[PDB]
Amino acid sequence: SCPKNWKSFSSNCYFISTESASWQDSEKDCARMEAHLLVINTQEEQDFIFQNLQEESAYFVGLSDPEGQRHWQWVDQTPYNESSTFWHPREPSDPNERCVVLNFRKSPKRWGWNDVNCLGPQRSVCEMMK
Ligand SMILES: [Ca+2]
Ligand SMILES: [Ca+2]
Repeated sequence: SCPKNWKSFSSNCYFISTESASWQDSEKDCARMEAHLLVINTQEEQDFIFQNLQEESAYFVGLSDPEGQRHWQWVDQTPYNESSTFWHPREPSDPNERCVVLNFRKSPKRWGWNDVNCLGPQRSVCEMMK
């Protein structure tokens, strides 16, 4: 049911970016395709998308702290559940890193979340509801 070049999971469709852009330009691009940036709700959704990423690249996610107050918000305005997050050790790390990416670290090997700069172009993941 999903369009061309979109992975399928549950009742949604997910696009794994190859081009890089800023966080807002990435959300605008997901909106052009009638979607939003990735909003991770269940661990089954999280492990599915880790499986489909370049381990050597970071991927933008619809979680941001626009004020720097460490008040993380999903773009679909669903509640942020602190205890069920996938942060790497020591992250979040910088109040000026206000945008969340998925990235694979090498020692020890782990998939997780990391806060990075928002203007610095990265890859992205769009979530489209079907
Ligand atoms: Ca989701
Ligand atoms: Ca960081």
